Amino acid sequence: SFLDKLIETKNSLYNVLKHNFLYHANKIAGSTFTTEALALLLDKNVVTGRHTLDDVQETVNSSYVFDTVIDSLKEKITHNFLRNLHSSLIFNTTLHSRGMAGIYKTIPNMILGTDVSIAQPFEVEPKLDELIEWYYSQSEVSIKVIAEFHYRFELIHPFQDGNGRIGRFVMLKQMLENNLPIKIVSWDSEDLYRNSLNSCSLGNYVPLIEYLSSLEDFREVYKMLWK
Amino acid sequence: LDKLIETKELSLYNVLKHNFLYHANKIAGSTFTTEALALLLDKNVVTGRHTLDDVQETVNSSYVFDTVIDSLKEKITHNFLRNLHSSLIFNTTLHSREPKLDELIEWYYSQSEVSIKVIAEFHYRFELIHPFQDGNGRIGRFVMLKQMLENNLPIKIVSWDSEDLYRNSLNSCSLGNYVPLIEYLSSLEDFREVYKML
Ligand SMILES: Nc1ncnc2c1ncn2[C@@H]1O[C@H](COP(=O)(O)OP(=O)(O)OP(=O)(O)O)[C@@H](O)[C@H]1O
Ligand SMILES: [Mg+2]
Repeated sequence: SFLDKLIETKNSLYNVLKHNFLYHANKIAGSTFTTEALALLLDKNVVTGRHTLDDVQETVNSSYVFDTVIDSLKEKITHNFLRNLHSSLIFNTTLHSRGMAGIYKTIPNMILGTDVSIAQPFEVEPKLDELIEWYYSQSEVSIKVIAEFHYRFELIHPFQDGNGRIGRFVMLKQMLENNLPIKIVSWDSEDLYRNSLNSCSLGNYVPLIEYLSSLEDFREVYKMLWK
Repeated sequence: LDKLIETKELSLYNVLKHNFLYHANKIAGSTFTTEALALLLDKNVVTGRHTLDDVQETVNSSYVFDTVIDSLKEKITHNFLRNLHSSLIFNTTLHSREPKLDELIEWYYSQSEVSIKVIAEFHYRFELIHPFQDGNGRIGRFVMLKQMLENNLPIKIVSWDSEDLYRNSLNSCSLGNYVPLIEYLSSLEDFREVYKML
C-alpha cells in the first residue's frame, strides 16, 4: 500500500524519497550540492553554491532519471532500459561528447580504492545477460538477491562513468517493485558502503547485506506520511 | 582583427568574449557577476545564485559567441540566424514552444560602404522585425558586433550601464529615422582603444 500512496503524490512522500535518495546517491558520486541546495534546485530550479557544470547538469538529470525509474516500475530491466537511464543521466555533459551516451564501455575502466578485476568491454553484454537472466530466475526477490545483483553489476561496470548511480537507481527500483524494505545507500565520512563493497567478492555478498541491513527502512522512518 | 582571430584557441579574444557576453547577457537578465562569468568561461564552474535557464543560456551564449567569431566575413543568412537562435535557447524552458528579414539582409549587403549608420539602421530594423520570440535582442547584438568586426569599425559594446539610454534611443527611433541610435552608439567608447595595449 506504500507504493500506491507514493504514486498519488507524484511537500510529499514522493519528494522526500526523491530528495533523500538523490542527495545521497549524487554525493557518493561526487556532487557538491548540499541538502538545502538540492531542495532549492528540485523545487524552484535555482542553483546555489559552487559546482562544476557537469555536477549541475547531472544533478538535474538525476531528477529526470528518478522520475523515469518510478514511472517504469514493474517493467523489465533490459539492456536498452539501462542504456536509456545512462543516456538521461549524462545528457548534456562533458561525456555526452564523445558519444558515450548511452553506450557500454569500449575501453577498459576501473574502480579506484581497489585493484579488483573489472569486466573487460567485450564481456559486458554477455555477463549482463547472464545477470539479468539470473535475476528474473529467482523465485523470490530479497535484499540478498538485490545485494548480489548490485555487487555483480558494479563488478561488470558496464558504462565508462555513472555506474554507481545507475546501479543504485536499479537497486531502488528492485526494492520498490518487490515491496521490500527501502534501504537508501547513504553518504558518510567513513565510506561504509564502499568498504562493504570491497569486503565482498563473487560468491560472498554478506558485507553488503549487513550494510544494507544496517540502514534504516525509509518506509518506516516516514510512516507518518503514508500509514 | 588578425590578433583577435589567432588568440582564439588561447588574450584579446577572451577579454572581448568576457566583456561582450557580460553586458549582453546582463541586459538579457543574467545575474552572473563579472567574476562569476569569468569563472564559468575559464574553469566551467558555476557559482552564485542563478536560475537553471540563466546558467544554460550563459553557457549557450559562450558557444554562440564562438560561432559568431567563426563566421566572420561570411554572409549573414536566415539559417545562420536560426542556428544562432537554436544554439542560444538550447536546453531551456523556452525550448518546448521572413520577407522583411530577406529584404533587410539584401539591403545590408547592397551597400558599397558599411557605416555605423548602416549598422544602426540594420539593428533597429532587425529589432522592429523581431524574427524570434526570444533571444532577439542578444542575436541582434551578436550580429551588430559581427558587422563591426567585419568592417574594421570601432567595436562598441552596448553596455548595461548605458540603459536606459540605449532603450530610449531605440524608442526615439522610427523607420527612416535612426539618429537617436547613431548618437547613442557614438556616445559609447571604442573597445579597441581601451584594450589597445593587448
Ligand atoms: N570495492 C568496490 N567493489 C565493488 N564496487 C565498488 C567498489 N568500490 C566502489 N564500487 C562501486 O563503483 C562505483 C564507482 O563510482 P565512484 O563512487 O568510484 O565515483 P563516480 O565514478 O564519480 O560515481 P558514478 O559511477 O556514479 O559516476 C561506486 O559507486 C561503487 O558502487
Ligand atoms: Mg563518475
